Amino acid sequence: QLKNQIRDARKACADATLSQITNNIDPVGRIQMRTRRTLRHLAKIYAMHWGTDSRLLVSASQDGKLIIWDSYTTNKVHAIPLRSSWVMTCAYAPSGNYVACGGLDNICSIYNLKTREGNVRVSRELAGHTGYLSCCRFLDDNQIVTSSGDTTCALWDIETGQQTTTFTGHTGDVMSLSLAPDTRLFVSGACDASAKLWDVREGMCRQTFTGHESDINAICFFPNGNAFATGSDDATCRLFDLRADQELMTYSHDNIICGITSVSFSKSGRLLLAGYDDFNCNVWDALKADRAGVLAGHDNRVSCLGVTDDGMAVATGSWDSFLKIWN
Amino acid sequence: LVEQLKMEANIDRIKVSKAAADLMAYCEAHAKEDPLLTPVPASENPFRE
Amino acid sequence: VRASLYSLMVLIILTTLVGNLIVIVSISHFKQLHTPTNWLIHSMATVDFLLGCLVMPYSMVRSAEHCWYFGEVFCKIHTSTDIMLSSASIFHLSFISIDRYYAVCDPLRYKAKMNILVICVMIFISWSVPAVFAFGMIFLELNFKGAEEIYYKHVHCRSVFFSKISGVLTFMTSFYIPGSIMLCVYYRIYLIAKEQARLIRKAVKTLGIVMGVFLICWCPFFICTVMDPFLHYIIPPTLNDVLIWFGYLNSTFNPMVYAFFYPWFRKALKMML
Amino acid sequence: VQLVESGGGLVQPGGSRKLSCSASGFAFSSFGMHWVRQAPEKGLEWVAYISSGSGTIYYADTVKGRFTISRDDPKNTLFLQMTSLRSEDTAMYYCVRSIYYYGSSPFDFWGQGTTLTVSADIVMTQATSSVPVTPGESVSISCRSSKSLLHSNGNTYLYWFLQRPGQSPQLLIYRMSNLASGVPDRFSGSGSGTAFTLTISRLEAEDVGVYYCMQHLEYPLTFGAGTKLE
Amino acid sequence: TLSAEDKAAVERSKMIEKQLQKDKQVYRATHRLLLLGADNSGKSTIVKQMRKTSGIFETKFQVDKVNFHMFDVGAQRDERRKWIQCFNDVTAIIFVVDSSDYNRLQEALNDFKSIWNNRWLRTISVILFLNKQDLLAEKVLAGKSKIEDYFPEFARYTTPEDATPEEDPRVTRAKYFIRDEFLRISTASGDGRHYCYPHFTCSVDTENARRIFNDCRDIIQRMHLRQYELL
Ligand SMILES: [NH3+]CCc1ccccc1
Repeated sequence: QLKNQIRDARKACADATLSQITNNIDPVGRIQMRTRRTLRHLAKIYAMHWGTDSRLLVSASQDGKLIIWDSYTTNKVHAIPLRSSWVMTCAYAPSGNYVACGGLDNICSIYNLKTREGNVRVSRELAGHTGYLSCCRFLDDNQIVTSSGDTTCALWDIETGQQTTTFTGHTGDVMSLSLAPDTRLFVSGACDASAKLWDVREGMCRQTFTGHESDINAICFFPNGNAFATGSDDATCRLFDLRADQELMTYSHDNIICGITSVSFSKSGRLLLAGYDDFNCNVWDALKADRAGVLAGHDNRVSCLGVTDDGMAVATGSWDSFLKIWN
Repeated sequence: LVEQLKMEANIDRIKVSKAAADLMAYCEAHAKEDPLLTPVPASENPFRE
Repeated sequence: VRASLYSLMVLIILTTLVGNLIVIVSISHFKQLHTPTNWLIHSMATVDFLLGCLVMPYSMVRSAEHCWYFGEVFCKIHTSTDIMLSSASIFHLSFISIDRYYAVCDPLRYKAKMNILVICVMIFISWSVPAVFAFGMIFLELNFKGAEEIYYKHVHCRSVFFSKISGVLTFMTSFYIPGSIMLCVYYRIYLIAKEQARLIRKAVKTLGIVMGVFLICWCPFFICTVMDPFLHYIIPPTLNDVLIWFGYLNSTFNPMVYAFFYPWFRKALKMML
Repeated sequence: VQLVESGGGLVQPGGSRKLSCSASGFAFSSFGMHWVRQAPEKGLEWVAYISSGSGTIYYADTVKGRFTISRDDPKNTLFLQMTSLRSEDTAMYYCVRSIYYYGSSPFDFWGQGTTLTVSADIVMTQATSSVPVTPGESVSISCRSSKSLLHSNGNTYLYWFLQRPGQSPQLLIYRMSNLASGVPDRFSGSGSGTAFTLTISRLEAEDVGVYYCMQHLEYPLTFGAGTKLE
Repeated sequence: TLSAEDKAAVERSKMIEKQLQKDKQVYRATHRLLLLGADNSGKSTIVKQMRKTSGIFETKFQVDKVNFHMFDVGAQRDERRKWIQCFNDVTAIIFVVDSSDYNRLQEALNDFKSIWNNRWLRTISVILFLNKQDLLAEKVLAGKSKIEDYFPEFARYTTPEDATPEEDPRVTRAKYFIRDEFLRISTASGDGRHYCYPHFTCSVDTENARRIFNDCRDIIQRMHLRQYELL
């Protein structure tokens, strides 16, 4: 009866909802954002990731192509053709030196941008997973964390090319993971309608969150470092807290049927903007679930989002292969 | 699995109102200084076209 | 009598400008209607809009007066404008038919065979050739060469006039060729569609509509255009005017048939509205 | 990575000569190329320019029709043809690579070089010509510009080369603030828009040489005079 | 682009944007196919006939200057629900069945039904194969096999008169029983958007490539005939 005891403790620790606490704050009336460019890849786009300099960005398409743009002057910098024609995720290093890619395959490729020659070449070919790679992120210029389709996560070591830690426990395949701001722990959501928290130091699961209707499509981490949000295919966006161990207020509307594909916060944590299948990227108040702003302009499914480090711009990409910098 | 459940239940918890207070305090502290919530004047932003 | 004709006219003109303009506007602000086989309709719509706006009001100016207010060398250009735009529209019609043939002839090698380069070449040809030969025919005075007396007498009687030598050629290079390709192409496509349908009757309806509209709109005009030179010009002008307006009516009926009869453009227009 | 240059020698006045720069060790087809001339008793001077795909070519104001530039991608060879050469074109020639994109490091690797014996542009000057130094003191070098080099975007296009007595020039600072790749982390540079300075904190026996000042804000690339250290 | 460096930057960007045109020209004139099979089904023999914990494998074949990519998903997890979304642009799905086991057919029928009824995979034509005939004939004419026990309705069957065999009435009756069993699922639904093309392939038939070619052509033709309401 451990689950019953945990549920009873959670019920006892619950005192009030976020609506009652946040009713005493004046809401944000309306926010209007418009395009300021169209960064225009042959096939559909499956991922993107902002650089740390808040100027560059990298996009990956099903053609088997990675393109590194220049968000201010719209120019292109690098165009890398992959060895595999099916890629699902790409990651940009925090030091602006490497990029990583991985799709429906058992490989994570590492490309070294800065070389003595004016070309980019693959420097590490991380193999050892069994299922398709569904997420990959960097910790520093030496460690990379991947979440795969064989219901596992793996923390690697690029220098030696061998695994260092393996995270197991999920019954279904994991879709996306997000890293904590201090790069100590992280979170990862799977198709078993559960998101688990992992600690790098000992490589063991430390916390679980469950109670969501369907499989998890995307996950994002609160800027403070002690909360996170998830979006899934059940037309609901959920918020969870680490210390409280509770499922807090849910951002949902009665006129939405399709499923979320990507969720990202804002720099100040005041707005939660999430994409959808209905060609749109809706915006919600983080404390009242008030729909304040609809960002239309896409003619197909939205597959990626992202807010830059300093928060000036947010870039969205869809299945018609058109990246749009909103503002 | 039993040991994992014991470790899961061994953790302590806090009130759900202190977390809300912390979140709202951080939001009101950093709300006014960033472009997405407060519209930046057109001179500062680099996306003008 | 004049009021009813004027009202029907202004109705027709308001029609051609409106519908073709929309077939330009709808295909201009959209990104999923930019296929290489959707700029031919763009060019045809621009041709029809230009034809209407530059030529039809002057056609009503001529309508009941029986004689042209404007200048003797200020009519010459109007004729060359009128012998250009109809030919351009007909050529675009034929090129659309050829594209639709290559759609269901070798379906595997479609995309590689008709990229944007070929479409641009087709537009350039269909827009350059009629302009060149219409201006040459209407400004070099080569249509009544050797028949000055007949032209002068007919002009005094009260103009688009052809002799035996050049009338044959206009008819021959501006209707027979087009008729011989569109008809044969859609007959072959009828055979293919009938056999496919029998393996598994909407094939008849669309082809009948298109070909019947084209034929009933053009064929009598050029039939009489070649009949008159070989006879003693016994045809009254009151039939020539009706033939001219059938030729004009074709242009306003074209965009409805092509741009709208197809669901995808209908849905795009509905979403735009 | 290395570049080997061939040609030169003794040429009678009025003749024609071909100089070849062979590149082996990088992607030659992704790099713009320049040619830099240094007189036996004077400083450096820019000669020509060629882009990656030969889409754009500039030329010096001193000579415009006497020099022809060409490139050969499959053999990776850069050709310079000179005809009707005068007595002035009797200096050292250097082959220079440069790649331009956001965050790049132009004018980094220089060739060995081959000998040869027979208006509205911005001018840049150096205050001193030779100063005495000691192994361990702090050194400051000043450069003066005839116009504000700071641009609308924010870049301050100025470069320091600091060749050595008997070797090819290197790169130290690009765009007036950014350090080079291999240079030790003790050089520094600063400026305000018209006057600039470069500071060396420590000093070793390898720092002996001539320090150069270059601008890259318009089509002409004008240099300084030089500052020898003893 | 006022500065000197920004002009070289924009020309480099343009030169980057003029290598994508060639890739688009190559990518438009190429047909993509998706291969599915089973464990005992001879997909490996077929893919060898046309021409290491990996997940996907590549095959290319060209007929009459027409290029076909053939994506064969390899060693992956048993559930195909989530990575099937990537394959909604392919021209056709080749599906492979071994009709020589007499018991490993019900699972094949459920797999075929799942493929047919997948809403991502709707409007995608399914080419279908049968492998290891000769084993089927050998097990049919050697006795000791209770085919009627496995399929109770097999006994009361009559070859459609449409048969065109080219030796044993019972063997052909069982063959067309299997063929019609596969065809029932496809004929149950579909609403005239995607079709199935059953065939009868031996272990290694050189004609196979041509077969696919023909099928592919037909599919594209029908698509065009419906885009114009001209069907
Ligand atoms: N409305 C008359 C149009 C026309 C007349 C004669 C030749 C070609 C075209």
